[PDB]
Amino acid sequence: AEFVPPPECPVFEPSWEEFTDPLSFIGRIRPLAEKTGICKIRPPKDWQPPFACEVKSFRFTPRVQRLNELEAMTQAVREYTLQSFGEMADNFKSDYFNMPVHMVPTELVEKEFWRLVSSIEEDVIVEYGADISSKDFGSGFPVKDGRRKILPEEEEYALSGWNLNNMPVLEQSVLKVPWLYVGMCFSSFCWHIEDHWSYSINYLHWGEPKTWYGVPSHAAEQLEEVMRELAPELFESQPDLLHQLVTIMNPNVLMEHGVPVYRTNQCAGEFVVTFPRAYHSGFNQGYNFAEAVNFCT
Ligand SMILES: O=C(O)c1ccnc2cc([C@@H](OCCN3CCCCC3)c3ccccc3Cl)[nH]c12
Ligand SMILES: [Mn+2]
Repeated sequence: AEFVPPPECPVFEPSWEEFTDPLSFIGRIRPLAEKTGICKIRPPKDWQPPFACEVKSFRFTPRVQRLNELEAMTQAVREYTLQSFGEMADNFKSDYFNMPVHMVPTELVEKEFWRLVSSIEEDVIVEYGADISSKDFGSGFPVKDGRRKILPEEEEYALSGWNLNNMPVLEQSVLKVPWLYVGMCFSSFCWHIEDHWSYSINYLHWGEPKTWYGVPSHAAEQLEEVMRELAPELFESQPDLLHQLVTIMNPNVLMEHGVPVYRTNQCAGEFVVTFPRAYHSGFNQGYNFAEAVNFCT
């Protein structure tokens, strides 16, 4: 009955020498990490960027997420500040589990998330501050843009190769900016790959962990076949870009069908890299703040 956690994806803890450049580092770990689809990177302990969003004016209208909307086939929106969203998020989680938010084990949130996704008896609705452009209120990383103050001790982070604003994003051919995610408990993203099969890199600036699931690219077609077998018939014929709006699937279902799935809890201050055509999905353990961008090698 209970969710069975997938095996853990690789975690790398590069020394300062190895931490010199994301592209060089990712190229070096690729023989392992491309076989798990996702990996986690823990920066050296002394690498701690300051949070550089304009928190005063940070306002947003999160999207509403009904966990069991797909099983349902078988109000709208409030404006928040970062602060008021956090107060709502913590209240929701502590009320839901009847304990302080930081005392809820990550395995319990995970088990309850997947129970709720398939539950026809309990309708749980959460909110996700998803796809907030970093051009709106700024990146979470400091940038030498002249649109905000950079202290001297923050300049190294504005120039760091691991600053997501400094990733190479142009694709080579003869023929843009990071996105922000303000999470609460159970807010989620369903299974998808990136446009152009790009890499993506994801940084959790602060807050409670983000739980990830990843599938290596050599199993992409197997996952797509399981999806096509088990997706609602009304959605079976949809183009992939539209189907990926609603590709919610319990990782154990994929695993029972022979699809390799790995998991990780991304904690604050840690990066998650997804490799080309590595399907991934996840959910937030609680109030947090993430930044993500696609890049090409
Ligand atoms: O939330 C996270 O931390 C997270 C981590 C890794 N990848 C993703 C992908 C999403 C979202 O993409 C929405 C679609 N936009 C994508 C970027 C801008 C263009 C259109 C998404 C996809 C499915 C269902 C819900 C959500 Cl929010 N969130 C992710
Ligand atoms: Mn993604």
